[PDB]
This record gives sequence, C-alpha cells and structure tokens, in this order.
Amino acid sequence: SAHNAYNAGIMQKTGKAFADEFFAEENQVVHESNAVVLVLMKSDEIDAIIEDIVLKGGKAKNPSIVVEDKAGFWWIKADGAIEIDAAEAGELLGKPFSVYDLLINVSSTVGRAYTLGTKFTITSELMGLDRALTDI
Amino acid sequence: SAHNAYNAGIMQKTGKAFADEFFAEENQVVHESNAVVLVLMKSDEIDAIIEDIVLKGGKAKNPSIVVEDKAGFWWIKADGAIEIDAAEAGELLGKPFSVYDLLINVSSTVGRAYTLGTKFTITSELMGLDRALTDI
Amino acid sequence: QSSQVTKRGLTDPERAAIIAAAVPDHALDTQRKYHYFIQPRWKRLSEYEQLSCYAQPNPDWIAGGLDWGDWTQKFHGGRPSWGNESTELRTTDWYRHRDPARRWHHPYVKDKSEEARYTQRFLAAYSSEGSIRTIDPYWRDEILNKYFGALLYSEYGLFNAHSSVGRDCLSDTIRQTAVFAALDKVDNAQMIQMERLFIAKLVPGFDASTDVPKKIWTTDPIYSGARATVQEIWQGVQDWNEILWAGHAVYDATFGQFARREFFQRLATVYGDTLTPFFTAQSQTYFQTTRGAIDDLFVYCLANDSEFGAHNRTFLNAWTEHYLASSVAALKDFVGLYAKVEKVAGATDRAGVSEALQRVFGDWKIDYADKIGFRVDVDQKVDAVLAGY
Amino acid sequence: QSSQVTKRGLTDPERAAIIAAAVPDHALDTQRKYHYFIQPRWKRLSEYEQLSCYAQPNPDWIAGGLDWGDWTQKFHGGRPSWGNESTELRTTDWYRHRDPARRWHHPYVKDKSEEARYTQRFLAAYSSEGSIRTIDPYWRDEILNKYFGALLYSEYGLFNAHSSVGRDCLSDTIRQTAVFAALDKVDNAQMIQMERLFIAKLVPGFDASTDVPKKIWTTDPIYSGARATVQEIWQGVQDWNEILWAGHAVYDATFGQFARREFFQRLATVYGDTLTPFFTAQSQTYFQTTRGAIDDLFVYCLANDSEFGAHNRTFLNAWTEHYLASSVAALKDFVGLYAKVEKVAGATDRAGVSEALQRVFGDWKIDYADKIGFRVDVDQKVDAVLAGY
Amino acid sequence: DALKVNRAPVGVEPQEVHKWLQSFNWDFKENRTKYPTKYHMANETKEQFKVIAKEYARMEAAKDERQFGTLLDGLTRLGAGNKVHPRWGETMKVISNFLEVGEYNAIAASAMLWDSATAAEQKNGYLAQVLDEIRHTHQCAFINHYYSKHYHDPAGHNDARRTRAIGPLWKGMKRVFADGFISGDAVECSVNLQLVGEACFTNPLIVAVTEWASANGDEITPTVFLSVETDELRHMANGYQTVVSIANDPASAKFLNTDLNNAFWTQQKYFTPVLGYLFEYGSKFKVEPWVKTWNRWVYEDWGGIWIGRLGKYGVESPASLRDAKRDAYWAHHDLALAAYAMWPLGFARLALPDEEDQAWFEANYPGWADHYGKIFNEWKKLGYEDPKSGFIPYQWLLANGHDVYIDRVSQVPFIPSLAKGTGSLRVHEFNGKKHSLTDDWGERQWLIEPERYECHNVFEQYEGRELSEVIAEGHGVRSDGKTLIAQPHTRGDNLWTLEDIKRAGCVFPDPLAKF
Amino acid sequence: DALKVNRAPVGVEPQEVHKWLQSFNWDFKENRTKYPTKYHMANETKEQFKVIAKEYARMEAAKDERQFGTLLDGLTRLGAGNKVHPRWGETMKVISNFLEVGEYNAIAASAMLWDSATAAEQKNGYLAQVLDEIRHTHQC
Amino acid sequence: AKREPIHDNSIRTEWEAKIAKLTSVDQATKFIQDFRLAYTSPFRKSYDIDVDYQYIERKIEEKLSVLKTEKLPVADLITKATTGEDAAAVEATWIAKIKAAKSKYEAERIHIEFRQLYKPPVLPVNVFLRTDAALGTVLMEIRNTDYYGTPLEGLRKERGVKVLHLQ
Ligand SMILES: [Fe+3]
Ligand SMILES: [Fe+3]
Ligand SMILES: [Fe+3]
Repeated sequence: SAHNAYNAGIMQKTGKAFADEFFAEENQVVHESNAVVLVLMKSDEIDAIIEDIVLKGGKAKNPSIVVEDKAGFWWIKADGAIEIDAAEAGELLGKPFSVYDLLINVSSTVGRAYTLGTKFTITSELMGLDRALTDI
Repeated sequence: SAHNAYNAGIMQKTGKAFADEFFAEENQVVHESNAVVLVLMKSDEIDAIIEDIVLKGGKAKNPSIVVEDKAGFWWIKADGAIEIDAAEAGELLGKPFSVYDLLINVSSTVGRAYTLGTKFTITSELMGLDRALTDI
Repeated sequence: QSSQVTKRGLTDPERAAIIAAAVPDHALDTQRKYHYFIQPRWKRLSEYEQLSCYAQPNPDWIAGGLDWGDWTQKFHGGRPSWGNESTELRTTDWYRHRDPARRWHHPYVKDKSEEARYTQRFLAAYSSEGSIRTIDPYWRDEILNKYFGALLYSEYGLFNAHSSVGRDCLSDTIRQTAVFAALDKVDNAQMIQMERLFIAKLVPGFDASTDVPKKIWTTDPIYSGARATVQEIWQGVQDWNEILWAGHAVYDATFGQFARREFFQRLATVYGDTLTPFFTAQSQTYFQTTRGAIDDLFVYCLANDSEFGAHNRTFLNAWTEHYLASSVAALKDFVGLYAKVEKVAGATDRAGVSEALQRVFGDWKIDYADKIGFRVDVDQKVDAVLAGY
Repeated sequence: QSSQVTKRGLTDPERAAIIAAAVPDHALDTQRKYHYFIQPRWKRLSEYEQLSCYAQPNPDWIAGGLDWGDWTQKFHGGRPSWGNESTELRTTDWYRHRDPARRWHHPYVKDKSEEARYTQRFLAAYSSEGSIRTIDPYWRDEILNKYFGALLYSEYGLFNAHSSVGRDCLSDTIRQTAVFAALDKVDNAQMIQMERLFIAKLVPGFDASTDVPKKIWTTDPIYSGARATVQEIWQGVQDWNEILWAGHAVYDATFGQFARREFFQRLATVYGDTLTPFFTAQSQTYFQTTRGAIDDLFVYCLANDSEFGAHNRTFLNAWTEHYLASSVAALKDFVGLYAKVEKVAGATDRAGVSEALQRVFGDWKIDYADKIGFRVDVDQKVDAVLAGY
Repeated sequence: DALKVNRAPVGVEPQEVHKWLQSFNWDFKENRTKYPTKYHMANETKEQFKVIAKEYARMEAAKDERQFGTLLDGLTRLGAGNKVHPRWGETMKVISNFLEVGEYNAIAASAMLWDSATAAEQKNGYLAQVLDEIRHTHQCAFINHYYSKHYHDPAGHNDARRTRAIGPLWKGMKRVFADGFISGDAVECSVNLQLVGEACFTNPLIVAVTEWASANGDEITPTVFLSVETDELRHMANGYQTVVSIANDPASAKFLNTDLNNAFWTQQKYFTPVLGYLFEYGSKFKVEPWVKTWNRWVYEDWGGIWIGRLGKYGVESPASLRDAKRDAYWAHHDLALAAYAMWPLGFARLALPDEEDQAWFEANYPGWADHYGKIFNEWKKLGYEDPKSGFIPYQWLLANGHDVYIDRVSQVPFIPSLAKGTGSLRVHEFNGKKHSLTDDWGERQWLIEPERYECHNVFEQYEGRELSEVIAEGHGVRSDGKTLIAQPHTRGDNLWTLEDIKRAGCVFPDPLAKF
Repeated sequence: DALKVNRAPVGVEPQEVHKWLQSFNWDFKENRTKYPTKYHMANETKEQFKVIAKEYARMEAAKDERQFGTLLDGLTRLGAGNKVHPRWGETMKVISNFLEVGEYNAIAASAMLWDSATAAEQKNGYLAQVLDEIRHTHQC
Repeated sequence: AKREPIHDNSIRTEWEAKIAKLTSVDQATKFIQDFRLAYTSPFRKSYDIDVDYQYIERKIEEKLSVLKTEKLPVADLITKATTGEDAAAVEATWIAKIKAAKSKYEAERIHIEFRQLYKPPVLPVNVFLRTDAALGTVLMEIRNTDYYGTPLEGLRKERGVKVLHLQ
C-alpha cells in the first residue's frame, strides 16, 4: 500500500538527499511498474463513488489502493487494476447512470483504460496485445 | 433619484428615531407609489446587462434608476418603468438571446411586468385595466 | 450605495475564520440519505422518490398520511382541504403510486426542451428542402387543415379535464403524473396549431386561423360523439380517479389512438405527407409515457389493493362500461371521414378500417380491459363502429 | 495522506487576505472584449467568432495570417505544416469564412445531444405503439433492409473523404465546418444501421447484419456509379477544396438528395413506413445545415474573392463538369431500383421519377450552379438519367 | 405546384402560437368552474407572459442546468456545504422544508384557479404556475437533500417531512402556506397565495433571505432560491390578473376588500413574527433589522406599488395594517420566547443570542434588553444549554404564570403576560368546547365561520403526556435512537438525549383548564 | 402480421451500433492513406472506448452544462474572476493561450491519423479526438 | 385527561371492533349518520373523541363503501344515496333549502347538516361535490355581506358563546 502514496520513496527526501537519489545511475532508465493511476475530478457524484465504492468494496478487493486529496481532484494509485461499475454507481446515486455518465468526471488514466458494458476498467495489462478487446 | 435608494427616508433612522416615524399616524395607511422594483440574479450575462445597458442607456432615458449590490442579486428601483430589450442584450453578449433567455436570471418584479416581442417591461401602469395587453 | 455591501461568509477572511471556529470537527449524525424512511419501489431509493414522496402533508385519516389532526382552515361549510370525499376509490396508502419513468420536474422539462429546440431546427430545414411540394393538396387543404385542425379541440378538452384533478387528488406522485399528463395534452393542441401556422408560411392563401377547425369541432357530425364525451369527462364529473381513468384509459386509448395513429398518422404515409408524422411522433410518444403511469396507478395498484381491489374494480368496470360506450359512439361518427378520402385498398376501404379498429380495440383489451377483469368482445365493438362507415 | 492538503486561495482566510492585499484597486486596462480586433461579419462580434478566429497560427505568407517566419519543423523533404500547395484555389484571406449557424463546439454537441436522447424515447414509444404492423413487408425486407442499408456506405465514404481535409485545410472556421460536416455523415451511417437493428428487435428473423447491404453496395449495379464517385472523391484527390465542393455541392446535393429525400423518404410515405421518415428527418436537417456553411465558403466567398473570384470559378466550373457527370451516371444506375417497387402514379412511374429529378436538378441549379456561372440544361440532365429508368 | 415553392428557412416562434390560444376554449352550457366562488372571471382576460408548453420547458431546463452545475460541480468541489455557520445551517432545515409545503400546496391552488378562469389565456397563466410549483417543491427538497449529504448535521435536513409533525410552529405554517392556499373561495385563495403570499411575502422569504444566507457562509441557498423567484414573478402577475378579471364584477365591490383584508392578516400573522425570528435569531451575522426589511418590502414597496396603485379600482389599504405594523416591531421577539422555551419539540438546533447579538438587538429595538434579554440570560444561568440541568424553560414559564396559548384560527402561539406585539386573549366556551383566540381579526373569522376552524392544537393532542414520550413517538431522534435532533445549543458535544428530557418531568397541561 | 407484434418498449444502445462499425469500411485498391509513413497499421485494430456520434454528443454536452453552470452562474456571482493572485492571473495568459495552439493543431494531427488507419474502429477513435480538440480549443 | 398515543390507542381499537360488526348497507348508513351527527362539526353532540373521530370516521366509510359494492346493484352506486333516495332529488332538495334561508345562521346550519347526513359514501361523489359547492356559494355570499358590520360584542352574543375570559 504505502508504495502507492503520492510522496512514496524518493519523494520524501528534500534538498541534497533528493538530488543524490534522483541522479543515481540506477535511476537513469525507466523501471517497469504494475501500477495504474486514476484521477477523478471532484463533484457530487464522484465524491459518493469515492466514499462508498472505491474506499469500501474497492479497497476490500484491492488493498493496494491509495486515495489522496489534491484539492480539485482525487488522485488514486493501485496495483494491477481498478474497476468501477456504472450500474452500481447509479444504485448508490438513485438516478440513471451509464458508463458514459461516469466518464463525465473521470479526468486522467495512467494505464490501459476501456469501457465494456456498464464497467469502466483501468488495468496494467497490455490490452489489444496480451489480451483482446471484445464487444458486448 | 435618492428617493429610490434602498435605505431612503425612514430607513436611515435607527433606534427610537426609527420607531417614532414607523408608528406615526400618517404611516398606518399605504401610500401609493409610482416606482417599480426589479431584482436581477447575479450571473455573467446579467452583470454585462447591468453595466452596459441599465447603467448607460437605461439611466440616460430614466435618471431615477438606482442600482444596489445585495451580494447575490442586483436591487433596482426606478420611477415609472424599466425596459430591457433582449435583442440589444444579445448583441452585447454575442450569442442568441431571446426574451425568454433574459428571464432566466430576472428574479423579482414589484410592478406590472410583461413580455412583448423581444422586450421585457416592468411598469407602474395598471396593464389590462388602464392600458390593454396586445399580441405581436 | 445607500446600504451596506454585505461580506460573504464563504470568502471574507474575517467571517470565514469565525465560521471555521464554530463548525464541529465531526459529523453529528451518520444518516445522510434524504428521507431514508421512504419504502423504495425498486432495488434502492431513487432521487425521484426522495424529492417527491410525502411532500403532501396528509394526516393519518387520509390513507398513508404521516401527520395528525384536522386541517387549520377548511372551506365554508366544512369541506376539508383534501379529503376522502373526493373519490369513490379507496386504498390502504395513497402514496403507493410510482411513475415508471421516474419524472420529477427536472427530467420532465429537460426532455421536452430537447423536443422544443429540435422541432425548430427540423422546420427550418424542411422549409429549405421544399418537401411540402410532394404533399397531395387535397389531403393538405381538406383533411389536414380542417379535420386534423379540429382534433386540437379534443386534446385541449382533455387537458382542461385535469384542472380539478390537480386540485383534488390525494398524493404527490399522483399529482405529478396528472399535471405532466395535462401539459402534454395542451402541448399536443399547440403543436397541431404550430403545424398549421407552418404550412401557412409555405403555401400562399393557406388559412391557419382556427375559425374553420372550431366550426368543425363544434358542429360537424364527424366530431359530435367525441365532443360530447370530452365535455362530459371535463365538466360532467369531479371524481378525480374517474376523470383520469375515463380520459386516458378509455377515451384517449380508443378514440384518441385511432384518430392520431390509425387515421392522421397512418394516412399521412399514403398521401405523401412528410410533415405530419414529425408531429404525431411527439403525441404518440407522449401517449405511451402517460400510459406507463396511468397503468401503475390504476392497473397495478388500485385494481389490486390488498383491501379494496375488488371494491375498486367494481367502480372501474362501471366507468369503463359507460365511457367505452361513449367512445364507440365517438368512433362511429368519426369513421364517416373515410367517405371524404380516396379509397386505398387495405387502408381506407372497409377491410382496412376494420383491421385498424381491430388493432385499437385488441390492444386496448390486452393493455387495460383484461387487467381489471372487464369482459369485452372485440369483434362486436368493431362491428358497432363499422355501422358508421 | 502522504502529501500536503493544499489550502485554497479562494476560501482560506490567510491566503485570501494575502491575495486581497496584492490585487490592485483599479483595472489596468479597459478593453474587455476578447480578441476585439477580429472583423465582425455581422452587426457585432459573436462569441462563435471570438472563440474560433485566429486560433490557427498562420504566418503572413498564408493569406490572412498574423504571425511571421517559417514553421519550426516541416516534413522530410520540406513540405510545410500548412501551405499554399494544399489547394488550387486562392484568396486574399483564408479566415473570411463564417458558418451561418455560428456553431462552435458547444452548440454543436448540445443540439446533437437533444437528437440523441429524443431518438431513444421515440423508439421505445414506437415499439410500444406497434406501428411496425402497418409497414408493407416487401418495402420493409426488400427495399428498406437491403438498399437503404447499402446507402450507409455512401454516407460512410463521404465521411472518410474529410480525413485529409481536416488535416490540410487552411483556417479555423473552415476546419470546424469540415469536421462537423464529417461527423454528421458518419452519424447518418450509424443511424441507418440503428434503424435496421431496431427493426430486428420487432420482426423475428429480420437480419440486421451488414453482410447483404455491403454486398449490394460493392457489387449491385444499382450502386456502381455511386460507389465509383465516392471512392474517387475520398481517395482519388487531395485538394481539400475539391473534396468539399465535389462531396457536398455536387455529389451529395444531387445523388444524395435524390436517394435520401426523393426515394427512401418520399416512398416511405406511399408504402406506409412510419419509421424511416423519423431518421431521414435527421439526415435532411444535417444536409441543410451543412449546405449553409458550404454555400458561404464557396459561393459567397471564394467565387467572389476580390482578386481571385474568376480564377476560382475556373476551377469550380471544371470540377463541377467532371463530378456532375459522375453523379448523373450514379443516378442513372440508381433509378433501376424503381423496377423493383410497385408502380404508383405520380411517384414511381416515369412521370413521377421525372418530376423528382426536375426537383433535385432544378434546386441544384438555383442553389449552386447559377451562383458560380455554371451553365446547365436541367431537361438534358433529367433525360440522361431517365435513360436508365 | 410540385416544382416551385419558397425555400427560405422559416420556423414558428412561441408568440405566433400563443396568439391563437384564446380561441382554444369553446362554449357549452356546462362549461363553468366546479368550485364555490362569489365572483365571475371575465372571458376576455389576457396574460402578461406569452408562454407555450415547448418554450416553458426550454426556459426552465436552461435555469436548471446552470443551477445544478453550480451545485453539483463547482460548490461541491469547493466543499461549500460545510462552510456555513451552524446557526444558519440549522435555520435552513426549517426555512426550506416549511417553504416546501407552500410550494406543494400552490400546485393544487393554481390548478383550482385554472378551473375558475374562463379565458384560455388566464387558464394558461395559472397552468404555468402549476408546473413551476412542482419545480419549486423539488428545489426545496434538493436544498435539504444537498445539506443531508454535505453538512455536518444531516439530522432534520434528512427527515423533516415527518419530524415537522411534532412541533407547534409547523401548524401555523400549514395555515398560511397550505390550507390558506386551497380551502375557500377560489378568489380568497388567490389573494392569500398570489397577491399576498407570493407578491408580498416571498420577497423577504425567498429573495432577501439570500443575503442573510451569503453573510453566514451559505451559497447553496442563493443558487436555488434566486432561481425559484424567477418563476415566482410570473405568479405575482397571476394574482394581479385575478383582480383584473373580476374588476367589472359588481360582486367585487361587495366582497373583494373583505377577502383581501382577511388574506393580508392571515399571511402577516405568521410570517411577520416567524421570518423575523428565523432571520435575527437563526443567524450569526445579521444583514439589517427585520423591521426595516419589512418596512422596505411589505409596507413601502408592496403596499405602495401594488395596493396603493389599485386604489383607483376600489382596493383599500387593509384595515388590519396598523396592527400588522406593531407586530413587525415586536412579535418576532415575542415568538422567540416561545420557540426557545419549547426547543425540544423542533427539528433544528438553536443558539441563544450571544453578547454581541444582544448589543445589536438593544441598539435596534431599544427596550429589548430589559424585557427579552433579561429572560434569555436568566435561562442561560439556569442551565438552558446543559443536559444535566434538568431545566426546560416551558415549565419555568408555567411556574411564573406565563402560560402559552394557541390561537384557534392562526395556530400562532401567544404569551399574553409577556407579549409586546398585537393581540389579547379571548377564551370562549361553545357547545362544550373551550377556544382561545388572540386578536380582533381572527376572533371575527372564528365567530362568523366556526366550522372552518376546528384544528386540534398540540395541547389538546399531547395533554397529560410526558415530553420525551411524545418526541420518541414522533421519531424526533437521531440515528442512535436516543439523541434528540433538536438541541438548545450549536456545539458538537454535550447533546441532549431522551433521558435528559425525561429527567425534567415536563408534562403537557390543558392551558384552558383554569378558565 | 398486421395485428400481432411484440410491444415491449425497446431502444438500441450505443454499444449495439458500435459492434457493426468495423464492417463499415470496404476494400478497393486506392484505399490507403495519403500521407508519407514508414509503417502499416493493422486492419483489425479495435478501440478501447465504444463511442458513436450520438452518444459522443450526449456525453460532451453534459460535461459542458455543468462547467458553464459553475462559471457563468456560481463563480461569477462570487466574483471569483478577480480573487486570483496577480502572478497567477498573468501566468494563465500564457498557459491557456499556449495550450490553445496544441489543442488546435491536435485537430489536424488526429485527422491525419484517421487517414493513416485502416481499421474503422481505429479511425473512429481518432475521429472522436478530432472533435475533442475542437472542444478544447474553445475551452482554452 | 391523559391522552394515549396519537395513531394507535384504545379508543380507535374499540371503535374498529364495533365497525367490524356492520353487515348491511342499511345498518352502516344509520351508524355513519349517527356518528357524524354525534361527533363532527361545531354543532356535534360530543367532543369526547375529538382527537380520534376523523380516523374512526374514515374506517366507517371504508366499511360502508365495501358493503355498497358487495350488496348493491351497479346502477344504485351511480344514481342513489344509500338511504334509498334518488341522488338527484337530494341535490335539488338541499339547494332549495339553503336558497330559502333568511340569515347566515340558518344557511350555515343547513350546509353543515347536509354534509353530516350525506357525505360519501352515503351520496355518490359526483353528486355530493356538486351540491356542496352550490351550498357553499350561497353560504359565502350571505356571510361575506357586510362582514365588518357587527361589532365583536354583538357577534359573541349572536353566536351564543359563554365568554370565559377577556384580557
Ligand atoms: Fe413557488
Ligand atoms: Fe409561486
Ligand atoms: Fe486536447
């Protein structure tokens, strides 16, 4: 879990300590990561999804999820994949809510993200290469 | 003009001075007024209409107009009548603007108010009794 | 300016600091679901139910009410603000109705606004297209202008029948259903007149005034049974359940559906009318949305109320007997219009009109009659109407 | 949480006080009209012009540009990011075009969203109405399913012709006009397939797959001239003015208008099709909105450019000669479809088809040909098409 | 022909359709209103706003999108729902849910007026109002729904359609903004609803309140209420059109001024004390003295611009106006005594005026400190806020001879031994039942019309029952089943429970038993 | 027949239409991109977001209404436009107008990619981006 | 007195037991008329069950209404009062009585009594509402004529109250 914090690892160092790790020779190539990053714009609907889906059922199925408050948006990082069912969001909110309505306030994806049925998924998997995309 | 201020007349007195005028025998019946009161909800479109129509052309044709800032709304009082042409508002704003769009942010009328063509009018006149309503 | 310019507590540094010091650091209750105690009709409480249910302040002596005591002010003589004396039907809970489309005010005007603006874009393009050129001018000036124009008075009469319903009915979801149904009916009347005014701009000397349609509605034998039923439903009764049931589930579902869909819309697509089906697309959509809600109120709920279902069907069957006879009469007058149009096999010949009546009456039997136990012989009603052919 | 929770300068008392101390008590300029220097086409600057005009960073060596110098990075070999080599036509100012509907992105998606949602409400009601029951099943399964279905490939081909236009064209208002025109064409293709999928849910064993329509488009002689013109307009040329003019002002205004309005929409309203006119209402509305903008670009502006009008008409007349011949050929193949439908006098007989062609070609002459000086004999083009009847 | 036609783009604008509306009605002998009325509305009345159904929806949907944008997007992202002063977030439980019943009953009232009118255009103006009042019911609901989700105390925001039934203030709201709109002569209802209720009292209740809301940190209420009143102004026109439509009816000369004065007194009897109580005692930061707000909006502007201008057509300045002015100065302070003393029957948390509130009251209402302020400060010393005090001021009033009565007509409480506003106690026996009346205008209404005014009062219903059992039965508790929704302070600790109420031993008496 | 039919309410959802998009392209020898490239994009590529034109508009218009609500109604009434620190209100002159040119040129770039692709679904993903970048030009 | 709870108490439970024993339209009509004469309006005979009579009244109507649909022919539901009288005849009769009234005190008593005797389910809803509206129109015209003419001291004596206190 703590490896997915915004300020994990090198980010906790300041001053010279930061610089020496930033310029270390091990850190001049990218390091493959199994994480995904999801950014949700703050709104009435999103704040309910955060509290009653992501931080309850979501964290239960994926204990690696970290959610951070960045004032205008929620920053979310997890191992592997995050999944949000628009049909469950609609029941929580009490109003019609398709996957396209969910996308109204999904603001960024660092990962492979896709829509299938009522489900929005952001995954570390290389969709279209390692696993095929499908129709309904 | 100063007779149309929100705090005109008795409203400037406080304490006992206010009470004695409020309970004076002359003030236990209503006094007919030739004024109209118009309340405009604050918004991007309304704030432009206030500055470039009401406080320029409007006050030129009717020097009795007083506009006061009541935080969420503009309070406007004038002698006789106030008139706003939606077609002039649209040219100022650069976008389609009917009389019905103008009504989106007109919040109160103390007076006889009506729509005819592109024009919204609030008047002291007793429309339908002293002067007839017409079609286009 | 003469008065203080008020500082906002949200953004003024001083006031925001004072407000921040007074707000507790924790919530004082954890129940955040607005009117959490409404019983949901579906899997979870909907926003439509939350915003609507129990806004009506009924006491416990009106079935389902949560309040107590008498009203504060009644009519001269004692008529209560709302009361059980307003209808013959009875129920264990007047708040049990749900519109299946879940329309509170915002989705309702949102949808009609889409239709409002798209209609004007379609008219501007239709005028630029010149598509009026292919309409049979006899259908246009004779059937459309005069007899379609007269149908607006049926829609307008059904609209006005809702005035006492909107005052008298006994719960909030029923009242929303009734008011939206009323506005859609007067919308239909205004749209028919919009079409006539539109044609007047494209065809010189086309007269879009209502004078002729009004004369036809009031004096032409073709509409005499319809006008009589509508005048009765509107001004002859005040039981608000009787008005809704007679208006929508009998008259409009039989005569109304025949006139709008089987006559004016269907025959538009034999005489080359590309304009009228755009408007009937709206009235028919409004008819099916209204039907979903009437069905829930009368068929699903009141006819099966655990204590009063059979009691309620007694009145529903009586009403249906009376108003279906009026509607059959109205259709028998109406089918005389077919003498005024060119005979097209399978459409305006006897076999065509007979199949169209089998559709209206057979649909009505499945949609309504079977579900309240009303026994009807479709063939017998078809033959009664053809008597006027 | 691991990172600071940032205090908002709008509402935090400390930060708001610091910000308030730094803001001056007076404005530093009085000019508040965004891009006040755009020359307005109408009485006053519109928001559409303010948000669109000069977003394209053209230098002074592309007519109308406000910037200077060469591009920072060009293609291998030297092709410029944008350049005069992209089209034969010339003008004193590429920014002079205005869409008369003044569509920037928001009004565009606002209007299409209304059509999106209303369409689904209309389909749900149309299915509940049972109105499919009155459609001639031969028109339904033979003409509609197969030949209307194949027309989606014409719309889809015209959509794809805009890909290089969207990359190559030389100003911001032209690019918006072209992209919106492209989306409306692919919308038309998707709507035709939506209708077929809808019918499949109501009529068992109706096959809504594209297999048969695609075979008809690619191999049926009825569409052979149309497919050839569309393949040419799409992949045979890259002058972006030639593509827009050939695509919308010649091919789609002649063949396209005949196929959509005079065949499929008009004959829907002789064979009792109450469903198809709902969809053609959209394509025809999209056609007239697109035409307003194409007209401004080519007819009002480029054909009258103060320095290049006659130069530009030279190319426009040449293009028109070539693509009108292709479109006449395409219509001559297409009218063979009339052999497959029942002969209705004044509609599908020779006199009917002749009047329909007089409408398309006569409208096109007023709308387009007269205005660029192109000489056309309507009667001669009607006769050339009837040769295939 | 089939080849030539004009192909310029044209549509049909709303006012072109509206022109033909008057001709939609038609004559038959049964075409008359179903409702009892002394008046006849003229057949040719026209309406001031030319609205048809399609343009109605277009206009209202555009108001909604901007409002729901501000609420669900911008203000939620700013966290605005919990940036309100607690006194004001509590006051909005009452303001928005009480206003809701007025919005709801106005649906039925306007439909009754639509029935009364003969002119199609006049029917159409009432019809638009029928639709607006549904909009406003849902808008008031949305305020409390939004506060339930985002404010630190959702109790009472989340259940007022049932918890309002416990207390006495709700009864008075039902008279002015529920029964008063729908029970009576259609024209009496019209003056109650449109000419007075809407054209006069919603200016303070809906417009002027937004400045008080903003002062106290609430930007939710202005967003919605200022949009509510955009519709309200078309209802002010409806009320005026009612008057126009009966102006040539000889019945109006006989009756109108009596219906107008009854309605003006009905409305003012509740709103004059209740709004001033909620504005001045339910806020931390005050905008201006309530009596000045009333002067500006009620006496000078509404009275001069509506009533004064109608003098030329027989409308008189209401005879009850002088009594209303005394109420505008003192009656809201009178009501505060009753509201604070009976705090456990409410559904909102209250705060006694603090040292700087008290300075403000005394400066603006000289004599407040020696009458009301002395009482509030005594109650504070007796333990008003402290749940271990066993002190509830209603019994302190009783112990000192300061009995509370409920007006049988208006349902407004009255404390004759302490009141400085208008009124005096009349206690009558009639046919074995005792009745308390409190002013000359309401006593006349009851004496002439006793079968209109049979409303049970809280003392009749609760007689002999202990406070905590009434609250429990009414569900006046938070989700733990024991902490009261209502509280006598706005702090986050030391909340009162049912057992703290029970310890006080408060039992409802019959106040008229002594007579 | 002309009397019996199923009358349950049905529509057609966006993903039902999208399923048929891949089959909208067709083969002819001149069907290849107009632009110079060293690469060949595979004919069978699928897209991650199943968007059609009508649902594109519905989704984007709903984003717009909430945004323009907040800006033109709520933040204007609060006076937010002049509550910014001067350094930052100056910086936004540069950030928003410089970003604007990226939003604008991305319209043309995505159209060029739409030309490069052979798979209709891949064309469709670039096409949606063409429309978004117009949106973003107007937003900046 | 010590009231019981509001919505569930021994008074309402006892009256529900009585109501459950009604078995014929004739018996239930007499029951509901006696109840309404006894316990409703300012001229009721007893205020004893003041806080419960409206709920009890609802339950009597429910029983009478069901009995009507079980035992009466359909045509009777539409055209007759459960007293057996013709509904149109009841209507004409009571409008005649009120229009012959000479004071507001006679008019007021006629209207209140009509409601006590004929409130649904006794009379059919459509006929009842129409008659009650006609009666109320007359009552208002009488009462609202010269409304402020009589002083309170006079109205108090005309009404017949026992004045227990005047401050
Ligand atoms: Fe309202
Ligand atoms: Fe209102
Ligand atoms: Fe972008």
